[PDB]
Amino acid sequence: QNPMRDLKIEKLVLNISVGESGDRLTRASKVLEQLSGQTPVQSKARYTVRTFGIRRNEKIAVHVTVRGPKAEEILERGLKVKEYQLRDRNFSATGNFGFGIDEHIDLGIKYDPSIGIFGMDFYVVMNRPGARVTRRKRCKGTVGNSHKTTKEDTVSWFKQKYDADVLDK
Amino acid sequence: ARRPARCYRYQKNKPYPKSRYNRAVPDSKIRIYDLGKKKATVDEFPLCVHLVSNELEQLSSEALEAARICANKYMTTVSGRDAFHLRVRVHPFHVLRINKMQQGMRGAWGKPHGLAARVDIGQIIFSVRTKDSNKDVVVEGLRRARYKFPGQQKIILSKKWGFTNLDRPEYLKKREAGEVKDDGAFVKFLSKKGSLENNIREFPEYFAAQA
Amino acid sequence: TLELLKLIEPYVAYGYPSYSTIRQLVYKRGFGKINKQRVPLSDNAIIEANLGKYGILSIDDLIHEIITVGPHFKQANNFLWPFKLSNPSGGWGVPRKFKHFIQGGSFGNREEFINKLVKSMN
Amino acid sequence: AFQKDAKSSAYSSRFQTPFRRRREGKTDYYQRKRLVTQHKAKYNTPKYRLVVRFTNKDIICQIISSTITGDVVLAAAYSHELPRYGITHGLTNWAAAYATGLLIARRTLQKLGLDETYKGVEEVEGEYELTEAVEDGPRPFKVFLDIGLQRTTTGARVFGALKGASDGGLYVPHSENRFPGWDFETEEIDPELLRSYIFGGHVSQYMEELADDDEERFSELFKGYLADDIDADSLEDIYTSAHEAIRADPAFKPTEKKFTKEQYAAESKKYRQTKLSKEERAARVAAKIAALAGQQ
Amino acid sequence: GKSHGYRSRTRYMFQRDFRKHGAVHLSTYLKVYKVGDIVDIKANGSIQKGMPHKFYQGKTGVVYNVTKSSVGVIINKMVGNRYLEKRLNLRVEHIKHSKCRQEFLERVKANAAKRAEAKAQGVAVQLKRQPAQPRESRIVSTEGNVPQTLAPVPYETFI
RNA sequence: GGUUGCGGCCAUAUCUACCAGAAAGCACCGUUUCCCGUCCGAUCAACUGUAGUUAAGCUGGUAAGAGCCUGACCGAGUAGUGUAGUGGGUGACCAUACGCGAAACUCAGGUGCUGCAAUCU
RNA sequence: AGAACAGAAAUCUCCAGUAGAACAAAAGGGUAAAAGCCCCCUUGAUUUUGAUUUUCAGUGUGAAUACAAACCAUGAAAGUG
RNA sequence: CUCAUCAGACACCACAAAAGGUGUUAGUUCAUCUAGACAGCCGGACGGUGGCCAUGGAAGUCGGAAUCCGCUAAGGAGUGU
RNA sequence: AAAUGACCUUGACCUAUUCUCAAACUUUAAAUAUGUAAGAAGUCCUUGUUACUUAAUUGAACGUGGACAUUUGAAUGAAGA
Ligand SMILES: [Mg+2]
Ligand SMILES: [Mg+2]
Ligand SMILES: [Mg+2]
Ligand SMILES: [Mg+2]
Ligand SMILES: [Mg+2]
Ligand SMILES: [Mg+2]
Ligand SMILES: [Mg+2]
Ligand SMILES: [Mg+2]
Ligand SMILES: [Mg+2]
Ligand SMILES: [Mg+2]
Ligand SMILES: [Mg+2]
Ligand SMILES: [Mg+2]
Ligand SMILES: [Mg+2]
Ligand SMILES: [Mg+2]
Ligand SMILES: [Mg+2]
Ligand SMILES: [Mg+2]
Ligand SMILES: [Mg+2]
Ligand SMILES: [Mg+2]
Ligand SMILES: [Mg+2]
Ligand SMILES: [Mg+2]
Ligand SMILES: [Mg+2]
Ligand SMILES: [Mg+2]
Ligand SMILES: [Mg+2]
Ligand SMILES: [Mg+2]
Ligand SMILES: [Mg+2]
Ligand SMILES: [Mg+2]
Ligand SMILES: [Mg+2]
Ligand SMILES: [Mg+2]
Ligand SMILES: [Mg+2]
Ligand SMILES: [Mg+2]
Ligand SMILES: [Mg+2]
Ligand SMILES: [Mg+2]
Ligand SMILES: [Mg+2]
Ligand SMILES: [Mg+2]
Ligand SMILES: [Mg+2]
Ligand SMILES: [Mg+2]
Ligand SMILES: [Mg+2]
Ligand SMILES: [Mg+2]
Ligand SMILES: [Mg+2]
Ligand SMILES: [Mg+2]
Ligand SMILES: [Mg+2]
Ligand SMILES: [Mg+2]
Ligand SMILES: [Mg+2]
Repeated sequence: QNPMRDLKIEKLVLNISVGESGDRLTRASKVLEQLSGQTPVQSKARYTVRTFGIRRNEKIAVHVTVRGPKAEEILERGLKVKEYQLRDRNFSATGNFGFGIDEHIDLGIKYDPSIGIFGMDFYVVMNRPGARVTRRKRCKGTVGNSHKTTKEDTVSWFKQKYDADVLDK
Repeated sequence: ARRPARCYRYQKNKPYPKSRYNRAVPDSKIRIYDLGKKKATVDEFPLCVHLVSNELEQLSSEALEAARICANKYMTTVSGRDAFHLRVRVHPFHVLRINKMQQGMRGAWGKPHGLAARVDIGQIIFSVRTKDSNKDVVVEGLRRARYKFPGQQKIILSKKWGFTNLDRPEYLKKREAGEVKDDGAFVKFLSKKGSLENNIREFPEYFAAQA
Repeated sequence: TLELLKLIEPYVAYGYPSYSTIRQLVYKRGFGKINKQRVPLSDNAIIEANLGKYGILSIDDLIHEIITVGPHFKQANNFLWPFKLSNPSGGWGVPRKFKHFIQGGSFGNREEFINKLVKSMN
Repeated sequence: AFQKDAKSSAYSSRFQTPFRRRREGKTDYYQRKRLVTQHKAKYNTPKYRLVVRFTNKDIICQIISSTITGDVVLAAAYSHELPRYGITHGLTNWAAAYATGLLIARRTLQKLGLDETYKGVEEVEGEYELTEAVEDGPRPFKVFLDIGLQRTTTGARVFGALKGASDGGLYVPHSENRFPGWDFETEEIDPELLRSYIFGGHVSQYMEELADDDEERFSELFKGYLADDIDADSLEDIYTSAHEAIRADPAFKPTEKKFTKEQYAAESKKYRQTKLSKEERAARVAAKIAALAGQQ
Repeated sequence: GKSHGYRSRTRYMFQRDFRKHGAVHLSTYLKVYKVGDIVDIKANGSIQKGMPHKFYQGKTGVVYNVTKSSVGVIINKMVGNRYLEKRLNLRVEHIKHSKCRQEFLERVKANAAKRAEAKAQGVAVQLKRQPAQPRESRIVSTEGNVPQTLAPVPYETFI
């Protein structure tokens, strides 16, 4: 019974996990920035492994959060890459979904061999209206069962839009 | 090297377990506490005979093991491997210390030396369950195990059904009409409390209000 | 005061005195605390002289205020020196004294058997 | 409720519930302690808070003192009282906050008796100032500003209500660096800007910024402002004349009888379900044991 | 060696009244204290400033001073064969108005009440407390109360 | 009686699953010129009260629901304990006498009460 | 439970989460719009002499508490130091 | 109640244990018995029937599954040769 | 052939059960011990002082005048304190 139980997208966050710091990272970041228009945020390493050749607080990734119409736009610009086909995996039982794409030139943006090529994780987190209870300061509350995103409910929303296909099993 | 058990017969100290603090403890000489057909069903063995302590004393893990093997052996060799369930109801969690003899009695707090169980009066030590066709046999087994222990213990026949807290008539009443539900060693019972749907999937045979 | 007697049960023997026991106690061993100097009673003029304010002016006036626990029992009683009894004459009737009366001893509240004992000690 | 998630008996037995008004995300007790508690040698003289809250577009301004049995309202003024004094639309603007501020300022000053004395600042040039105490006579009424869970940004309307109670006469100790037109870097304040915000200048300037580059959202936003033929040039006097109206009569009269309370009690106990009898649910489960275990 | 610090041995003493941890409710900052009030002393483990030394836990004293955040309490501590006067500066969080006199006060107002009501009619005052007197005669009926005769019971085992 | 702002006691108020909610109020909700804050007007700031909705918040109800609170000659005068004896017993330990007296268990009942101000078919 | 390389371990997201973490250090207390984590502004780790608590002889010392009189820091503020 | 070919004989106290006795004493739970039980001499245990597989060869009996009628006071498809 | 494959297997984890424990574990929680109070230095009223404190003769502390006597506020004891 939806009078407004109408499944918007909350945010899309793009993520290059550039597994070390320096030039390659300050390049993946400008990639995120001429795809986002926003200044992206760098992520420091939590701890230190030395298999993956990293050090605590090493600035070894970058991501960016884009919300609303621009994020529908770059979502579609990536479902093109993945041919509007997804998996019955790839979906949180909590309602969101994501995919990944190496070869970040399949998104539009041209090649420019003084930045290289990069892959990207796409994560689309979804929510109905009145997600504000959970995220506001005063009276912070939890949304009723009936009203929050489901996996099944969001694969149905995803198939219904984009005429896309999800998976086996 | 093991000291004679008379040196630790009595509960002179407060419980000294293995712990963060004591923590160099040697291993208990008794490690298996259920013997025989321990997988059997509560219906399989309605008779129950206890070996019960009549003293406030301490029983060495060494003599616990010694008398476990004593009694289980006699019982199988005259009854069969799966004729009885023998449960020892006493775990020896109390660590005995010893002062290892150019010094004197300066600074003379011992190292761990053994383990031992601290048994009250009337505390069950052994519990054995069979069907009444056996009773003489398990009785004689516990009687032979008695001789492995310091201090008077007495064998007594339970009024209860095997290892249940129910006497035989009350247990019959419960299961004949609606309420017992086997489980691997043991059994579950029908509550009148809690979820009514989740109470019905479980124990469907009942609520005929009949056998 | 009952909690007091509980506190001292193993050192005393006590019970419920009859009129006869109280009368013979005051007559034979009844002494007043008068500006101490405990004083044998020996004439009602002494009682009147000190318990007079309270309406007690005889030895039987005294006894009666004791036995019918009086509006002035506190003063009537604090006026009598503690009675100095001899040992029981018959004996104690038990082989050992420092057990409860109930256990064949002597201490605690025997209840009317206080009268046999005190009469044997007075 | 994923099977992997449900809570144990033990979890709940050993769980310590917070204070109701904290479960309800409504009271910052760490703040309440320090607002309410008084100097112990001041013994019964209560600490008065000027609470101001914001419903979704309506402004509350109470003056409360606290009490072991429950906070007691000395004066109350709601911004929806502004019709009375000559404002009609947007009673959540900065100047509606200032208005309500002033309103309760003078409502309480008169409820007390420092009505004639401590008339506050009248010629409101938007200056920074506090209602000073008067030589040889009663000190002003003192209240502290209870902004609740509001997030103290420079230039926000909680401090507008602040500015208006202050300008009305209440002594409400306050700095200036969160008044609109406080300069981020250089530590000074623009009073022409603060007077503007006191009056409307940012809303009026929005109006005549939209009346000639978007008639297509000016259409709907500001609808009432056209439906009553009043544009930007206006407001500053709507508000100045409300100010007059309030300083002239603060007296709070309330709303007309209108189905007095027992009537409401009835027509809402129509919608208030009352609990079931133990015998009721006894039978309501004996029904279910017949109907479900009973082989249909 | 040994350890005798200021809060030594207070492990449970200062513990937090299980499922009552957290911030202190505001009624204990809303209570008022005047010089000469009788107060109890219980430490609140969550307010480390101004707390009483363990010796004064469970102890009752009299207010002698009133300051901004705290009260001064007078306590009589027994050192040797004599009491000395000790003056603790305790925060309001560790103090509690005492009901050790509530009986007394209620019984002085009750006393003056029935004393007025006494000299109203003829004076029959009767207003000192007296200990429990012993019971008085009574008649017990057997109507529908005939006595069930009990005997002791033989040895069972039950186990 | 509902509701809101501020509350006192801080689960009889919490948790889980459903269902109901008139009026008003809260709410979600629309916008980005201005003050203000962000990687993101999501939060935070401001503007509108206009364009929209009871879906959620919130209120209430249902459940041999979990938890929680209360009560009882339920267990139990049990365990423990103050006091006594030239009591029993090789000892371990034990019974008795004058008092105090639990916890678990079991069963029954209950699921917020209430202060100030304003507002409501 | 979910996202290219990515693997048990890299970075991103949501859900649950009474503290099962963290607060230099030993341990025990204590703490959830904090006492923990990120940020902003600072020097109250300052000045003057008294009283008080523990240890106690009611000496000293160490440590601590609550005020008085200053001058300051922070915050819209109550406050807090 | 106890008879000791090392009896025992009074708190603290000047020691004795596990375990055993068909010495004797009292008691507990099962049983049999004047419809004759226990003990001891005496008779009877036959038969429907060698009921069956091992068959070098088992009426009950080296041995292995097995399990009952007729007569009767009773008499095992078999306790021991 | 592999499978993010079905299947057994032993493992650890989850669920409801089960035997047994703690000086340095605990929701609960005694007994014995332990702090304070049981009036005249009491209770109540009327309304002065101040530089502290209040929005405020508001409060706070200390006072003037007035009303209620030994059932004047439990017990027991007191060769007195
Ligand atoms: Mg709707
Ligand atoms: Mg690498
Ligand atoms: Mg001992
Ligand atoms: Mg020892
Ligand atoms: Mg040695
Ligand atoms: Mg030497
Ligand atoms: Mg040493
Ligand atoms: Mg050592
Ligand atoms: Mg125990
Ligand atoms: Mg033995
Ligand atoms: Mg059990
Ligand atoms: Mg003689
Ligand atoms: Mg004679
Ligand atoms: Mg003798
Ligand atoms: Mg004589
Ligand atoms: Mg459970
Ligand atoms: Mg705050
Ligand atoms: Mg030590
Ligand atoms: Mg908490
Ligand atoms: Mg400190
Ligand atoms: Mg509506
Ligand atoms: Mg906002
Ligand atoms: Mg609904
Ligand atoms: Mg709400
Ligand atoms: Mg509810
Ligand atoms: Mg329930
Ligand atoms: Mg005892
Ligand atoms: Mg003894
Ligand atoms: Mg620590
Ligand atoms: Mg320093
Ligand atoms: Mg010392
Ligand atoms: Mg000295
Ligand atoms: Mg010296
Ligand atoms: Mg010093
Ligand atoms: Mg011999
Ligand atoms: Mg003895
Ligand atoms: Mg023997
Ligand atoms: Mg034959
Ligand atoms: Mg303990
Ligand atoms: Mg005492
Ligand atoms: Mg007295
Ligand atoms: Mg006297
Ligand atoms: Mg004298």
